[PDB]
This record gives sequence, C-alpha cells and structure tokens, in this order.
Amino acid sequence: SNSQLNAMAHQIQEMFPQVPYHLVLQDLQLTRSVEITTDNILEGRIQVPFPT
Amino acid sequence: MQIFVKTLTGKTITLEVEPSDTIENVKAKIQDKEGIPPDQQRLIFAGKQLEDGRTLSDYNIQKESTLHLVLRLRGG
Repeated sequence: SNSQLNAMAHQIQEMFPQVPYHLVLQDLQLTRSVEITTDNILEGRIQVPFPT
Repeated sequence: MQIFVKTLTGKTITLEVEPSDTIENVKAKIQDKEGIPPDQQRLIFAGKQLEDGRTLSDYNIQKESTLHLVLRLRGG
C-alpha cells in the first residue's frame, strides 16, 4: 500500500526542501521511522545533492 | 515575536521567541512542550542546521518564520 509510508516521506520533504524524494523513500523502507531517517540523512547516511 | 515549529509528526507548534533569543533557549522551550531533550533536537532552517550557540538574528529568522525540528535517534 505504502499509504502511511509515502505520507510520512512527504512530511520529510516538507522539512528538507533540498533532498530528492526518491532518496527519502530509500531509508523509509529501512528504518521506517521519519525521525531516524531524517537524523541519519543529516548524518550523511544519504548522499546529499553534491555538484560534480 | 511568534514563530512556527514544524515537526516530523506533522504538528505545527506555535512558540514565542525574540530575534535576540539563542537557538539553545528555543530548544529548551520546545523541551518544555514536547518533553524531548534539546540534545536530541536538531533544529533546521531553510534546510540548514542551527547551532546551539547561535541567535535567531544570526540566520536572520524573522517573525512568522517556519523552523524545522528534526529528531535524532541512533536506533533503528
């Protein structure tokens, strides 16, 4: 269904307007916790948009 | 002045602060409302992280601005 999962991921997008939505859903399937997800993202767990 | 605190749970908290207020103090005010210690409180503004020893005037946070409160959990 991903009803709650997608909704939660969308909530993070409303907090971090610089992270790709597809990268948010990545950990949303792992930890499944917006808290641990955004925290880990801020820790560098997810490769933030880096100009190459 | 009044500001809007955004949470990952989808709860907009309205708190009163001043431009000369310190980020650390703001987190302390949130701890009084939510109960979550400032140590696990990651304040983000416009996508940037707010350091404890900084004031609202540092990041140029005006009134009615939205502050993002990210929770920290080393679990999972």
